[PDB]
Amino acid sequence: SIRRKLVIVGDGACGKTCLLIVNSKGQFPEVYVPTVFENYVADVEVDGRRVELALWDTAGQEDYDRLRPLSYPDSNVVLICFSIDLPDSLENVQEKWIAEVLHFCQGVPIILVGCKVDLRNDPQTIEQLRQEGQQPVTSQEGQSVADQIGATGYYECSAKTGYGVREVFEAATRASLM
Amino acid sequence: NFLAEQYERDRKAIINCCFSRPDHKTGEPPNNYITHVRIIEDSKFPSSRPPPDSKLENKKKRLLILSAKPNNAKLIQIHKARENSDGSFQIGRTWQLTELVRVEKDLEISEGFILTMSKKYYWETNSAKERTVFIKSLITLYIQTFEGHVPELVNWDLSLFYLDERSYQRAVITNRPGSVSPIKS
Ligand SMILES: Nc1nc2c(ncn2[C@@H]2O[C@H](COP(=O)(O)OP(=O)(O)NP(=O)(O)O)[C@@H](O)[C@H]2O)c(=O)[nH]1
Ligand SMILES: [Mg+2]
Repeated sequence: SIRRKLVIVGDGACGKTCLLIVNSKGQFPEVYVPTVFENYVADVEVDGRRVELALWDTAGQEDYDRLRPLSYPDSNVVLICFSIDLPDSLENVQEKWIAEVLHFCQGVPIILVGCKVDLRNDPQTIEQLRQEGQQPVTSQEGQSVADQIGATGYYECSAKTGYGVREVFEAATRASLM
Repeated sequence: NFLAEQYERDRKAIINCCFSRPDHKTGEPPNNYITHVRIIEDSKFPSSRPPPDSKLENKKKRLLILSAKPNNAKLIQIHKARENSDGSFQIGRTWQLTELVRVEKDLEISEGFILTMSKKYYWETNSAKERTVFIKSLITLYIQTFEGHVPELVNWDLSLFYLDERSYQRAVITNRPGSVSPIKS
């Protein structure tokens, strides 16, 4: 097989780790446990090619920024995430994340990932965002920023239900091969 | 308060597998947990601030946990642990608080600090706030355990430990005739 490296970044608690957990095996973690930095290796199968996909999980919390630059190195693909129940997280995608990825991963395929799609139509989520004077991120908005940042793909998923999770990694694995 | 939750979670876990049930090896009762802190160790630079380019593969995620012997509450120990899957912890190296001879604050990294026992150990806390809480704990502990004495303190604002130049000078273990060996040649 071919060894490829995937790096995943994005706002703290937007769902990066759960994305990895649910994909590589299962069991959706309910309690939030901030990541400092952690590496995983999953063997993905896409288009007949078997790949040893190294997954470099990073920290979304501001208090751990320090270490991130250490995960970026020899990446074959970068996944920038945001949470669809937090419009602000999408703002940061273009107001922070692209810039950072562009600096440490010059010339590496990007995949914008909207997480927690299961919340898009959650009436409670919706009502709460009303107080903040806003609403769940929409597919249009996602695609838009995806295009603005020059992402080579935009996908949505829900680690909670598993929806779209596999597609995210097949896309990432495929992008890692180009 | 994600740190607070983390601490509580870690606490509960740590006491459940290392300070709750009597030792499986021998019926010997377990130590009493006092506190802990998560740390980041660099294998290539274990005793000094590592350079900005030290690769992530060199970093090790560990914990420092403090406990007292069941019998004597003045016999505290420092344990270096590793968290394994399933959420359990595995205790490795162990030191006696008595060995703590120096505590230094790193002036560049807000999470860095160096402890001196037999050797010199550089470690970083996960966050600036965590170093401050831990070191406050460690020094207060030592002070409570050793009749008001303190290890050599470097670069810390003494008021952090409710001390001042005067009190510190009187308490430092370096302030004893045979305590500091001379250089040579
Ligand atoms: N409803 C829903 N909740 C999710 C989903 N993915 C993660 N969460 C929840 O949101 C929180 C954050 O998950 P986490 O994977 O730790 O995100 P993270 O961005 O990797 N965290 P960090 O930046 O701190 O490393 C957890 O409470 C988790 O249960 C999802 O698809 N749907
Ligand atoms: Mg995480």
